[PDB]
Amino acid sequence: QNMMRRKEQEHMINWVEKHVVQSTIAKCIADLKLLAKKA
Amino acid sequence: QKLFVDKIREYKSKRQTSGGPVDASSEYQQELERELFKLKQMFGNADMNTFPTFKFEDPKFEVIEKP
Repeated sequence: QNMMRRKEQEHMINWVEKHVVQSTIAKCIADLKLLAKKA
Repeated sequence: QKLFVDKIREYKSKRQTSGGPVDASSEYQQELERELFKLKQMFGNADMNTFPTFKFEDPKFEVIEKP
């Protein structure tokens, strides 16, 4: 039971990461803002 | 914070698994079979989902008096 708890947890942890990769300039403007607050 | 929206959206997607008994793994069975097979065959070989049966042996003995 706990092994399945691991096997599905380890698979679900990679799927979600290989899933977001396909997912807007709002991030770049935020980086300059983050750089603006660099001081 | 694309990291945080990623985390929350993937959490909401994974918790969406009542429809997916494995949530679209689409693989890893070819290895899970062997893993669980080895786990079984090292734990035992009987039907480990049922209640165990028990045979009870008894010791040996001998003549004790003067022959």
